[PDB]
Amino acid sequence: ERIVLVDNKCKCARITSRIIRSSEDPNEDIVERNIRIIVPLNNRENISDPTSPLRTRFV
Amino acid sequence: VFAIPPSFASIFLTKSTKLTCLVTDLTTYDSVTISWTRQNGEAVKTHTNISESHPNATFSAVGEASICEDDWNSGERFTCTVTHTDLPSPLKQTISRPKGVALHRPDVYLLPPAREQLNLRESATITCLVTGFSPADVFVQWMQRGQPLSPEKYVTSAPMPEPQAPGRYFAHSILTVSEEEWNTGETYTCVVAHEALPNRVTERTVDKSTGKPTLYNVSLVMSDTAGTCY
Amino acid sequence: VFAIPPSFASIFLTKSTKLTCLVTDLTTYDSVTISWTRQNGEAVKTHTNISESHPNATFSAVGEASICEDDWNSGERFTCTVTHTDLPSPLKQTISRPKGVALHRPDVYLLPPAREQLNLRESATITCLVTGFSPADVFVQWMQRGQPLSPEKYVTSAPMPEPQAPGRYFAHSILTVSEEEWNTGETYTCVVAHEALPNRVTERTVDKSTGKPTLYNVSLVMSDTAGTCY
Amino acid sequence: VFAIPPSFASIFLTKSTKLTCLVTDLTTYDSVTISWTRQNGEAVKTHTNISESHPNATFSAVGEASICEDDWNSGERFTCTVTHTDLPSPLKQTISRPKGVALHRPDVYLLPPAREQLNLRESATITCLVTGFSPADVFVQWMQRGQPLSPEKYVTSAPMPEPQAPGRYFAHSILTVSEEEWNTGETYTCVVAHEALPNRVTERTVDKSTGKPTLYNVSLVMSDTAGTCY
Amino acid sequence: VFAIPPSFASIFLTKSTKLTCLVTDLTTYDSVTISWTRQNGEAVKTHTNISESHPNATFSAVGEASICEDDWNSGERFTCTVTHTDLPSPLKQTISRPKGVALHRPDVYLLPPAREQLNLRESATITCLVTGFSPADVFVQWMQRGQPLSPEKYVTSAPMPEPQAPGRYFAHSILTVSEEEWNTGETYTCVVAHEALPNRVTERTVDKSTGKPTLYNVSLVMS
Ligand SMILES: *[C@@H]1O[C@H](CO)[C@@H](O[C@@H]2O[C@H](CO)[C@@H](O)[C@H](O)[C@H]2NC(C)=O)[C@H](O)[C@H]1NC(C)=O
Ligand SMILES: *[C@@H]1O[C@H](CO)[C@@H](O)[C@H](O)[C@H]1NC(C)=O
Ligand SMILES: *[C@@H]1O[C@H](CO)[C@@H](O)[C@H](O)[C@H]1NC(C)=O
Ligand SMILES: *[C@@H]1O[C@H](CO)[C@@H](O)[C@H](O)[C@H]1NC(C)=O
Ligand SMILES: *[C@@H]1O[C@H](CO)[C@@H](O)[C@H](O)[C@H]1NC(C)=O
Repeated sequence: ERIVLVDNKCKCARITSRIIRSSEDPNEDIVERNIRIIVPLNNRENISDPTSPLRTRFV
Repeated sequence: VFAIPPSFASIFLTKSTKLTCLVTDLTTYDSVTISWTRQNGEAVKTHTNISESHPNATFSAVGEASICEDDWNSGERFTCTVTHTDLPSPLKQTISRPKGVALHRPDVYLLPPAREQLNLRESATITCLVTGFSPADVFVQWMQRGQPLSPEKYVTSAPMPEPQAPGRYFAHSILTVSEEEWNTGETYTCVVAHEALPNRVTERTVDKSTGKPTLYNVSLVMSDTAGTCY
Repeated sequence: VFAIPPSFASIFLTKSTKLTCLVTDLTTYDSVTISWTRQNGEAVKTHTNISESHPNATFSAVGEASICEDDWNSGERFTCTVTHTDLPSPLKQTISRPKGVALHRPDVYLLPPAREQLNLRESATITCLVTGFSPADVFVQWMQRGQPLSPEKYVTSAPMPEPQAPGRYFAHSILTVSEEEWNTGETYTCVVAHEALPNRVTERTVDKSTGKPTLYNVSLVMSDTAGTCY
Repeated sequence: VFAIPPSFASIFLTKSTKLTCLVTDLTTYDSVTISWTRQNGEAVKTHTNISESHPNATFSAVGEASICEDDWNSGERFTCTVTHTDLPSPLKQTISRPKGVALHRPDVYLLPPAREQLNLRESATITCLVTGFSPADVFVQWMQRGQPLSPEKYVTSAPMPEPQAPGRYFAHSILTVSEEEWNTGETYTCVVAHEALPNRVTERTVDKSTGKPTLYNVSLVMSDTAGTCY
Repeated sequence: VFAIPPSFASIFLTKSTKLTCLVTDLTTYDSVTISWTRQNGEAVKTHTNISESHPNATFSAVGEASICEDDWNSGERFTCTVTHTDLPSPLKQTISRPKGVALHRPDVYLLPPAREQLNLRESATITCLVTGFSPADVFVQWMQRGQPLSPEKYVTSAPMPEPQAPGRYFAHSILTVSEEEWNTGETYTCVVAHEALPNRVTERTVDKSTGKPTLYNVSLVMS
């Protein structure tokens, strides 16, 4: 039931949202936001230029 | 007396430019003149397209003239002459397109129903905040799962000027849905049509799963050998 | 003489039920004997500061009878007694609080501004959603920190019929504020004046942080040993 | 006389402004001429259900007399000239609103119950710390989701002088409620009735989820060869 | 006459079971004919602290008697027993502490100042919420870092009846401090003195630190 909110394969961020059916009353069901971000430790700042310096800041 | 113009709601939803003035039943008259006369003077013919059905209902009719040319979009001094022998003063009304109004695109915000409102478990009011549009006329329709919702489900306000903005307007659209629909996560889409929009229609959608989250769980997997995403 | 009755918003801003028999539909003429008389058979001190002559098919003498809240809601059929040359009889229009209206309290919900509005960083629109109230007499005013904002800063729509409910009404009132003011965190109270409220005033409040904690569950996974698979 | 002017609890709770002309320790004899007057000498509505012939042989008469809000707010000093056989001199009551009092707004803070009392699992005492009102007349009322609670559930301290401000006063109002209600979370609003408030009601509410802040739990998974995939 | 009683607020502040006499609303001549006594007549001490004549034609013959708690809690009846020139007949008091009342310990809770007041930045009010004490005596004095604050700064309400408990009482005492003083982290310890306490003093501490919950819940995972 993980609906795919984004599936960005260029920054590797995947965001998925679900309503966790936690309790009997229909209000406190938590809207859960699953940000899954893969940080390439060795990819350069410009991926298409392999001589570019190492990407350190990942915003 | 009234002469309702074709707004951008009548222009876009129906794709038919209908000049309409409503003659309320002040007094019963046989030859009711709802002749839609141009500034040029030719009259596109209309007569009793639908009865008014007012509480008095004494020979009252609505005349809708389909001046559908570019002459309305360019602009002309269109006049329907409500001239009657009974109450012998002619109670006519003139309407023209408003000229040279600056065009700013609406910033459309979809507000989910309040946490206070869902605790009542009775109804949920979704608010479509169409604001920032400087041409006055706007068309707002709600859709759920790609099907147009009934116009009795939602009620949209008349555009009123935004307070801090000089001439930009704002409008609401309150969709009153039951709480069991919104808590199950049903997408309610706000389709809004305006002249200043680039594609002429903006669709904001809201539902419980997007909403505002109450538990972000983030996992910044810092892997050395990521390279390409998988 | 069309006497405009004192609306609840008018008697709430002034705290004095000043009912006005403004001389409408009667042109400028002599023989001014305007008096507001109570239905018991007496009259009070009436019409302080009547205006001058404006013969635009009307006049400008105003009723300014400072009767009380316990006087207006008592059901006393107040009649103004304007006489003029066109009609030498007191035009005793019956003005009183109607008892046929149902009395259902507003359910006032105060939706915070959308996250896009703060993301655009020029304006935030806090919308007060006064819904589910049966008499169409609501006065909405906003206070920042207990003192009222100016009426130019907020705009309140007219009470419109709630479509699913039979005779209940709804009304929405936005207040457009700067994004930097909302990010500091202020109370931004919406005060709703209505007859059917238990104390005639309800007040709702949204700060910058008005929801749940939204607890974060961040996980810096800083190895390839626990790196994910596809 | 045992009479009192209307303090700001019975004028506000009953919505109607009532005086008193109660007397005590007089002789149950002829000429019971209480003589309800105004400053202008006009007679207000007479006494209903006089408490005469007490079991302790004292004369009394409950001054049930309905008057407006404005005449008690204004400069009218309502004289109640009580004249009897044993006292032919009138026992005049110059009961009115005192003037010269500086109107200072209450700064109401709703203090949630302490963590130790919530850990006792028995009761929760929630405090309406009403402070800074210079006319020492507050009527605090506690409402749960718009429904006012019973006055047996909440008790309020009398208005006591403020420690570091001479003209201001303060008051409390604990609402002792069960802790199983507080863990669920209800609004528990406390309205305060004071003259200096712009709308005469300030409503402050607190439930369990107000002071709960954004509770991050970080999980630095820096080395874990368990084969898991995030 | 009004025989003023030794209350626990009056005893604990002066560390002496001091009882005064109050014979006011009388002719304001300066003649002293009062000796403080017991019912047996053995509590004989000075009739001092007679103030000046009140402007509304009344006298202020007060006097002061001090004895220990043992006799005051032993149930002995005490009498001022006035015999004055303007009194046609002598009066009697027979004053003692009402025994048989149940003793329930105060459960004092230090409610910190609300976030609405701290955002105002003008002042901060800390309330020592004393609840559940069945004898209607309390002595809520405030001390920070061991030194007692001035009685002008803190104000304690009278012990009101509890809304839901039948015979218990509650009291409410606030301490007005500046907002910058609360951010420094001063202790503001509330001291309550009531007889039902097992030790007769309870001190609770309220800081900026005790209100803040665990914001961060870092979970270091290895192997
Ligand atoms: C990233 O690297 C690529 C490859 O070096 C850059 O693309 C070249 O850029 C130069 C200068 O702008 C052009 O003359 C070439 O024609 C480009 N080649 C291709 C195949 O695109 C690119 O500009 C770099 N981007 C950044 C932001 O540095
Ligand atoms: C968020 O929590 C769920 C458990 O409901 C878990 O399966 C998921 O992996 C978490 N999200 C991320 C990005 O790790
Ligand atoms: C987030 O919390 C869920 C439970 O709500 C848990 O299953 C998951 O492992 C957490 N995510 C982490 C630790 O990354
Ligand atoms: C973080 O918090 C959630 C719920 O608050 C919990 O389920 C999860 O196990 C926590 N993370 C870790 C690593 O324990
Ligand atoms: C973090 O807090 C949650 C509850 O808020 C708790 O269940 C969890 O055990 C905590 N994390 C750790 C590592 O103890």
